[PDB]
Amino acid sequence: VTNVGEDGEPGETEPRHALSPVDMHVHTDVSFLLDRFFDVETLELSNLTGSPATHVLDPFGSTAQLAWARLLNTCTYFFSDLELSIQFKFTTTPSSVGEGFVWVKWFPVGAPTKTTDAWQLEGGGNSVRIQQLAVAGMSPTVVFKIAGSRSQACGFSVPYTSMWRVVPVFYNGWGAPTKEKATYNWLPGAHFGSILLTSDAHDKGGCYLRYRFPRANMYCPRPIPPAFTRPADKTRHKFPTNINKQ
Amino acid sequence: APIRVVSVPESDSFMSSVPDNSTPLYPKVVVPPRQVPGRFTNFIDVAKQTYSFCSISGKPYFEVTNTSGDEPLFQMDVSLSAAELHGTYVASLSSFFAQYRGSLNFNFIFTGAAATKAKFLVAFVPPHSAAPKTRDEAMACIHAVWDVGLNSAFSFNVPYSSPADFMAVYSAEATVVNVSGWLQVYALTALTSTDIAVNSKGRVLVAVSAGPDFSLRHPVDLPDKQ
Amino acid sequence: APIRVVSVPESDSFMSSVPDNSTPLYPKVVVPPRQVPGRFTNFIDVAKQTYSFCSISGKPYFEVTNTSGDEPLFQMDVSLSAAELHGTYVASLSSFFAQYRGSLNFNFIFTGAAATKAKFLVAFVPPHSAAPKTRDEAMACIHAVWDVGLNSAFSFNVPYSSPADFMAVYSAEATVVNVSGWLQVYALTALTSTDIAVNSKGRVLVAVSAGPDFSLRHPVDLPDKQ
Amino acid sequence: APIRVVSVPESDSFMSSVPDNSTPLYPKVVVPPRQVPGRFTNFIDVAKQTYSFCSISGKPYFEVTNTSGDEPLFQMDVSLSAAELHGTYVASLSSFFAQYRGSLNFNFIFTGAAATKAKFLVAFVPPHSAAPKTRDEAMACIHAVWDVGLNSAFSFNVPYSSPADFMAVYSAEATVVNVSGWLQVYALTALTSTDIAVNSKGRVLVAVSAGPDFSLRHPVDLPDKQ
Amino acid sequence: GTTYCYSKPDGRPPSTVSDPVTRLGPTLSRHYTFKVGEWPHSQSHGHAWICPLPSDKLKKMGSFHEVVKAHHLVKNGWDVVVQVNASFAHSGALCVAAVPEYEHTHEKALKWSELEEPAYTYQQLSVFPHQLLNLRTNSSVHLVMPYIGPGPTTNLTLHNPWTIVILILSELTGPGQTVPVTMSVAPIDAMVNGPLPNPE
Repeated sequence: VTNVGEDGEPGETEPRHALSPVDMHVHTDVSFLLDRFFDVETLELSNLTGSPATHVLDPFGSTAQLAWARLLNTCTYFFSDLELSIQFKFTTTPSSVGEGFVWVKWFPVGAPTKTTDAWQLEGGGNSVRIQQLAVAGMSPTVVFKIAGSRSQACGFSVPYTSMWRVVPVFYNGWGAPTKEKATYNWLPGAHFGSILLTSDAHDKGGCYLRYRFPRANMYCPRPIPPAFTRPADKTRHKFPTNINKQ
Repeated sequence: APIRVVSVPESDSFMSSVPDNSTPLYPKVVVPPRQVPGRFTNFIDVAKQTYSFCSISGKPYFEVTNTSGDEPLFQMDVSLSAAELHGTYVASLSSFFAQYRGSLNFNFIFTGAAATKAKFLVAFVPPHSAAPKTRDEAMACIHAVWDVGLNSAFSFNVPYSSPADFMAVYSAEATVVNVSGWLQVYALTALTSTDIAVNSKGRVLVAVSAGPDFSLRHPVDLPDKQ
Repeated sequence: APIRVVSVPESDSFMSSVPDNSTPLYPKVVVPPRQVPGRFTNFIDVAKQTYSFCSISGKPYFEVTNTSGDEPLFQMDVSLSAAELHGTYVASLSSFFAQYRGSLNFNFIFTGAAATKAKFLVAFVPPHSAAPKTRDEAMACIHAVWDVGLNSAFSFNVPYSSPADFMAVYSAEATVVNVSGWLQVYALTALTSTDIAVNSKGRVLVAVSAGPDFSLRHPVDLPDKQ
Repeated sequence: APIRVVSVPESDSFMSSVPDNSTPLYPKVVVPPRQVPGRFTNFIDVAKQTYSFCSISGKPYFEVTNTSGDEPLFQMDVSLSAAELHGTYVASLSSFFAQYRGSLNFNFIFTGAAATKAKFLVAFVPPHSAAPKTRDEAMACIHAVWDVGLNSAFSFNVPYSSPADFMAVYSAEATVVNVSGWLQVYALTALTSTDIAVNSKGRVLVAVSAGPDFSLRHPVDLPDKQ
Repeated sequence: GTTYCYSKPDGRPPSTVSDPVTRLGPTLSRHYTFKVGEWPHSQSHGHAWICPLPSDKLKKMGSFHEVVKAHHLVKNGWDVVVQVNASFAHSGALCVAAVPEYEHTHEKALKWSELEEPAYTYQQLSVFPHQLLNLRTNSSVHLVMPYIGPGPTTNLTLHNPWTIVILILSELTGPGQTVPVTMSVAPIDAMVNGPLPNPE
């Protein structure tokens, strides 16, 4: 009704002159936001010996009070590639480790996983045994030493290996014919694969896993959960900040 | 033949957001065609093409009754940290960033019965000593008269007015880049009905959208919950 | 003049499959011409242009006798981890990879004498509660009628039917990307012969080839034997 | 494939002023248009287009009285470290550099009343045994006669005369590149007034500007205060 | 007014099935009409009727039901019209949305039920394809949805991509009687795969 300004008639609104651009919406770009390293997960090393289990790279159903957790939960289907940074931080005395090789093995979505120490290295009496699936071969094996290491880390890029054209972040159905409470929001292979960290350190320290998601694509936006509580009616939340009145 | 190279002091460090990729170890994987509808590339677009309902006292609406007048029915300070903007998409998306720029579009939807009618005065009050308490006070400001029964829905744009090019997403004790004023809605007339025993009150749903000039910059990490 | 360089943190690491070569220390070796027939460049080609025999109870065939009917003579679940696909080239090649896509071609060769005849019904049954027990049950599915004595050999294609673009090579407790159903062969009629004392049974050899649309991706390392 | 590289000995060092940038970690920030008047790009321009007042005994001027003659009213040695150049822009800007080149422009402004008059002789005396004590001595040098009452303001250029292409900003015990001589101002006549009881003295403000050929080189760090 | 959810439906056959696909014509996958429930004065904002499509009502989808029942996979969209029967003295408003991969349902999986949405959800349900059903202006919502899912087709027994959420934003006030919520569902561009055995 009437539309634009200053007569005050019913339905009439005053003039507004829209602002000019400046930032160009570059920062709200989906793939820009996800192409950075995020500290998601922290994990323990397995001993060289025994029958270790692989850790699945699935950052999807998180509750973590971190920016990547909510963000990954903003869409229904997701596709992206992956980059990893694995670091190693001592939890004991750094002089406990004189060599400290760490074998990292990455497995594509669908890879077989049973391993037991099976590859023997021999030298002057004593010997060392590594896992059947830690050896360098078909899938990537990375070996880094923690001892004098200036960064006690490694890192590499890996692609989207799932069989699904897109990863369902939410799934209204079951991933298996038997409908068990377990297979509910499920679907097999909705992830990035799995890794196996193995080392004579294992005690002595842990890791720090960071994910970077290059080439991200999101489908079907979903509600974004709050992050903070609701302040009192008619008030404003007040947070500590850079700006703030001294 | 070996190239003379000098190692920078920041040498073996991490730096999380480097503009460069790591070395690939599992080449040549061709990915299946992903048809699938509804891909979005920028969060600002879904913020602009979509509306959420505000949280007025925990409900997505304010009420007019057959007894109203003077006092403001809805009042919220213009800051993304405002309470009534709590459950919204725009407010929630904002927590990922440090600064915002632009307008917010609010649209009120009167859901009182067809046999019901009322008129509202909605005002945008700029920063001031203390917020008006009655409508005769606020009506000196930018305002619009909404006569339901002409249009059941009404859109009002809260403008961006500030000496700074961007304002803060995360508010705190009032600063010059913290708050931009208040949005208030008054009842120009109380609810009238065909039978006050059947319809004594009507609810106005209030929804928010990012305005056409709205923008967000500076991605930030989540601080301790509060 | 020395170039400013920054050492990445993953610096002195190994990474087994880097897409790059090591430094050469024994240059200029010209290798003799290698004529030699039968070079192959891709394993999928030899899998498609070649057939292997299945392992039905340890033999490369199933039998029809003069007493048969109802019950299935051959049954195998559609998964490369199936038992009857055990000694085959396609199954064995598959263990090097994580995922597969496409169809399998099965061809049955009746080796019963020329004085012998029988008819078979071969069906592809999709995933279901539990696999048919008689042919009148299975015949509701995709099936073909093979009358020996028309052609002594018969090719049947097990299709690829799944919501996923690839399925798993390494099966396990039934999942939606583990199994694709069952392949069954029934006797439409029992073996007839010119003299039942001379020929009482006939054997059908069953061979598998990779279908035209078959493919394998994701090379994987061998796990503990089982 | 890995490139043969040789690490220079000055390898992991700092070197504060390297002509190169560090690695960026927070890309793509478009900065708001900064209109704002009065941007300056080179300090020498503001030094040349601007004047400051000297510090003659703590005041920005020297005085002539009805009793003057002979003796110099103002005397300063030509060095940026001179006392009377103390509070000035040119002197202060100079402390950021090691060497200077060029002339200085001094302009005297007579602020005595309109009913007042006097004449000055301003001389540039080159390095010498010891500085003239009377004007008949200095008048043998480069000098100008300023008759107030012709022009109330008078500009005089102290030239650059030296065998070196630049001289030192930071002076010390007299060297050949430390000092360039003296600037003196004498009273050719004492102040005359319409009534000596009302106006007995008049003040000449003295201001300095960088000359057209003035320049500064070699940025230097601030030493201990003195 | 018709709202298309994400895009218009297509009749393209699934990229991942090399077996014969049967296109059910309109006269085969017909249309079915249900009463969703009754909206009462006592129920409060946030309350929602959750209607995954179809799975608890597949057995009442006559023709379509018979065909789907006999095959393993199905690709298809839906054409739904939700209505409400209220007088012009009733006040209130719903938000009826079409949600891909809706979940909450505490594994009462694929059953039409009623729940209480959690605030940030009812506030933001409008972020999904939807339409408001304000009792002072309209009585219907019309949504048309394309096939959607992680793969080119699914098994409706184990997965219901689309689920219709009818949510109360403004409570029912006015005349004491309830307002019945009604819904017509019509499978669209249905394609079926791999026939199952005879049921003996």
